[PDB]
Amino acid sequence: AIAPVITIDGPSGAGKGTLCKAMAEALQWHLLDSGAIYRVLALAALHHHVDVASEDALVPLASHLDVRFVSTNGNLEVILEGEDVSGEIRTQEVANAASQVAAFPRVREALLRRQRAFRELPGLIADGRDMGTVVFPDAPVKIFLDASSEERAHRRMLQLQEKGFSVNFERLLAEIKLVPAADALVLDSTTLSIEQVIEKALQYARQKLALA
Repeated sequence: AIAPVITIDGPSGAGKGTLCKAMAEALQWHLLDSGAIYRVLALAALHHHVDVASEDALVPLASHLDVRFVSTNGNLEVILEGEDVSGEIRTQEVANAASQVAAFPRVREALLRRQRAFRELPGLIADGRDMGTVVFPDAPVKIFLDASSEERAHRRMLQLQEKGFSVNFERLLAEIKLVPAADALVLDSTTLSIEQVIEKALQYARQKLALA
């Protein structure tokens, strides 16, 4: 501890990514995207020819993972060993290798330690599913972002469109149809606009970490 950490947990498509980036840029703090972490490990393995099925080989790789996340104008750059790999990480191939890598207990443990090492001054914004419950249970500010099925389905639709696939909203609404920390601030992405969620998250963080 010592360096402040703001955790953002919630289901897929709730807007965590957007909130996380906006907060990291507003406060100019470090950023950690746990969801992308496994894909980056998987890509490093493929790049270095580390056997995706060998737990023993994957652990050292995970423990020394050279990754950093940078957000500019809401655009996320994933720098693995000096090069931006944001595009590579979005492929199904990497997504599949990420599932293989994530299956091993010792690999998940090593990645747990590696994620905790992102906590440095002036601060860290971290988003995922268990950031405030498992990774940083002592985080001074914890936020749980919830959203309606429609909001989540719409966000998913736009995310796929980007990869080139345009899919029926009704189909996705069906496709989509995680415990908040006891000390988390609960924010609903559907009662408030995303701009309002960011405002309210920043105000809460300020009352807890600064102001006066």
